[PDB]
Amino acid sequence: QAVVTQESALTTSPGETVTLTCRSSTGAVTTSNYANWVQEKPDHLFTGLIGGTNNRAPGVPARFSGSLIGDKAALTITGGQTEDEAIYFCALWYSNHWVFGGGTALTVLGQPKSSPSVTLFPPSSEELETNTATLVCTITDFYPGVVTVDWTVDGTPVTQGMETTQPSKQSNNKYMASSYLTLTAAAWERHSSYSCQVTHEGHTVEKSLSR
Amino acid sequence: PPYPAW
Amino acid sequence: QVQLQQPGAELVKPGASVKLSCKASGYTFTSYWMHWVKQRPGRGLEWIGRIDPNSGGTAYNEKFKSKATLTVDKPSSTAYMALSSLTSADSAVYYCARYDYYGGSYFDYWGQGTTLTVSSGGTTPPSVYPLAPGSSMVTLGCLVKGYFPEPVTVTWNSGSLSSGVHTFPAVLQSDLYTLSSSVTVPSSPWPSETVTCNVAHPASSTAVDKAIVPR
Repeated sequence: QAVVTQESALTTSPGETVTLTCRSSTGAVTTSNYANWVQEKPDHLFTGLIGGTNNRAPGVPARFSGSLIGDKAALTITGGQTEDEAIYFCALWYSNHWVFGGGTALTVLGQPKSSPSVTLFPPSSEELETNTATLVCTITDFYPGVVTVDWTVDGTPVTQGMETTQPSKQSNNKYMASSYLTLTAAAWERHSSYSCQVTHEGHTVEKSLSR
Repeated sequence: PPYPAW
Repeated sequence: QVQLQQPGAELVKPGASVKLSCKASGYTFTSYWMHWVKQRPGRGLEWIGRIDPNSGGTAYNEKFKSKATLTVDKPSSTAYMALSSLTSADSAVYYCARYDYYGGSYFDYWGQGTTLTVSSGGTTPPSVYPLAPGSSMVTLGCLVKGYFPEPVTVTWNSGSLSSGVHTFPAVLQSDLYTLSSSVTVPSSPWPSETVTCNVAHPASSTAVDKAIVPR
């Protein structure tokens, strides 16, 4: 009945004020929508921060506050902290049921951005003996944590038989991900070139090989 | 906006 | 410290029911409401319903009115949600979250959720493949392919490998799972001394040791 929509992703720096918003589609977000804000951290770490538009949950740092900016509800992080790098959900009440938003991935640069270390692995002889071949693209140490993977066979963009893992946070605070290109053993034998391209903020890193 | 006894 | 513990995973068959538990502790169980949320990646979160420990009085999201059943047990202090005619569309992560309504008003505490996987698929052992490099720091891998169900454990050199190590989350390819691990090591130790990938898959009670060499 209401699609709640939040900003895709935002990026701030340690020490700044960042604002996340929340659009309701029935109309202007009011005080009877009792907007709730929820913080999501790795390993399913769900914490409530603000409820009833501007009521901070007990124990929540003071740098977090909820409010209303125009016809929407908004979350304001004053002096954003490196630990606030998390995903934030919006929750609006609608007369007898809550509806959630998509969530906003927040990045507070906690360290210098690094491009990913890409590595492409041809299929192993072991696998090809089963009539199928898998190409593996390990992608590590990139920050902030979002990248797009683009595959190709013989210089052409491929298509299908592809799977990419969602970013995953490492211990040094950067992110990792892997992507897979599944072929029939013969399809890998038909083609010659193979490259895994990984875009990380308008900047591309690629690894190509040849059978 | 509500529904019970809270 | 307020906490809510829920099973991490449950495998159940299509057309059956499951009873998910959410143990509460660290406060008075009857003074806070308990809500349940459904999550499927790409679909955000979905509010299912709410319950109150005292009345047992519920408020169900109309879409889950006959699919879910919230219930609680005072002595054990745990909330329950029973899903009834289970199908592939009920596979998701189910969270319980506490909400205060008399002295504040908001969602505060959340359990880690139970990933429910509703399938009839038989156990499937993973096929493990050695990932040898593409030619000052070389990257090696191990491909754990097409196993079901979750979940499968990967270690390196028997635990001898600590860092450089990266076990990626699993992806779903054709109703079967796939993941892999990586280990970056100075180019001084490889091939020289070798690395040993150790995969284990509980459901099929299978462990596969693999040394990565330069073929």
